[PDB]
Amino acid sequence: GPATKDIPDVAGQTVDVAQKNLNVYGFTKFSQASVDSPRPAGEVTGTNPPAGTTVPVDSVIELQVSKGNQFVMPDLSGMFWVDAEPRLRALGWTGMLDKGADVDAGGSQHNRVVYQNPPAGTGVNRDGIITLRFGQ
Repeated sequence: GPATKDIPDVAGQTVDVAQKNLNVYGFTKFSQASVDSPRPAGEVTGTNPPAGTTVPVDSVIELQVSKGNQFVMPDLSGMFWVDAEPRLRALGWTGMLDKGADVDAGGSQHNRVVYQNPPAGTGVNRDGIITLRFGQ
């Protein structure tokens, strides 16, 4: 039989689906590698060689899996800066806390974080960088 087959680009679906799809046209060997991208973790942005590349049918194809670089941030909204610091280290956060504006309220009124641009439960980059506004 033929020992070479041209690979289609399976950039657009899930890596599993892409690997399965190529396997249907190939029966080749596949391996996956995750690279940082805005694409959510699991989506494949493609293969190293472009569509139309003839490869040996017994060779291995490398699927570039895009990792969003993001993780679901746990809940910690509505806290003070003095509560934040222990929480940040407990959470092992490496990034910077970007404080935008402070809202007039006062310690007596409880200077808590009121609004943050990236909410808890939303995916935040590996650096965990969140910009927020809290009481002054």
